[PDB]
Amino acid sequence: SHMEEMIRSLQQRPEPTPEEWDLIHIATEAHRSTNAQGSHWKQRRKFLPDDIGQSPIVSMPDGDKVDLEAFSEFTKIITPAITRVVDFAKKLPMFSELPCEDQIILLKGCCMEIMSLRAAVRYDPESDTLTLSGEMAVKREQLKNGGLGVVSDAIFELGKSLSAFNLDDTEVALLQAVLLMSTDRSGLLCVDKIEKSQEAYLLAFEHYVNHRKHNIPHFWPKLLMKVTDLRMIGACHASRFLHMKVECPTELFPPLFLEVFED
Ligand SMILES: N[C@@H](Cc1cc(I)c(Oc2ccc(O)c(I)c2)c(I)c1)C(=O)O
Ligand SMILES: N[C@@H](Cc1cc(I)c(Oc2ccc(O)c(I)c2)c(I)c1)C(=O)O
Repeated sequence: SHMEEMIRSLQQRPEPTPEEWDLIHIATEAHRSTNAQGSHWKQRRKFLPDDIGQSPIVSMPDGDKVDLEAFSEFTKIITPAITRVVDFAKKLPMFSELPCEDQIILLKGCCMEIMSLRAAVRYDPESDTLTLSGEMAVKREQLKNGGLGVVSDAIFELGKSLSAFNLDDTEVALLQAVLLMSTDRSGLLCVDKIEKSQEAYLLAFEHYVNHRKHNIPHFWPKLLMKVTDLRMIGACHASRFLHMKVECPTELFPPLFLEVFED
């Protein structure tokens, strides 16, 4: 119609449908309500003491040793972080309608990818830090030494690169939904349904990116490459986590940390 054309005049690319907007809204709010500190993180966060995370002392196969005190500081806050990822997922109808067993497999599969993304989007260029759970600002050396090794470097590089993308809450939430609804896991019951849901999220996300009209070119494929980086981060972490368990006693690992990162 005449009105439709007028308002779509500076549009070419497909916008989200009404159905996709509903999808977008629900996921955005699911993320906002489960993202620690929300909009206030920069003010409310405290730096991890400079004297912590400078003392790698426990051996690892790749030679990047672990600072036990720093590892402990990190693991002490990881349970509420994992919990919020579970909280986010439960708020998406296409996730909550899956069998309980599939939900668990999907959460285990994407948990590090999502937490890494949530750290990365809170990279602060001025202090050169990530913020963990909206409350703990950490330097590259600290996060490296406290257990992550080269995974820290990868997350910092992702965070630095994401600054220019200027992602909003919706884009972060849709990335999380896409990571969550991956069928690259063993033992799933409802593979076709999960794939259909990821396809629905991907198309809604592509259309939202169109709606946003970012100033950087090739935004959509660029964002997809970032998903691939997040996958590599998740994989490197899973491998390193196996080594952590070989080296250190169970008592240093919070129960949920152990459960979610099971091989
Ligand atoms: N910042 C995120 C939560 C988040 C919390 C923590 I502790 C993180 O560090 C990790 C992760 C895995 C590990 O094995 C180790 I050792 C340290 C990261 I990366 C992210 C959020 O806002 O939800
Ligand atoms: N179900 C799929 C959906 C999906 C499919 C494709 I093709 C993607 O682009 C890729 C993938 C791997 C690469 O090496 C490169 I370069 C680009 C992405 I990002 C996601 C998934 O969850 O990955």
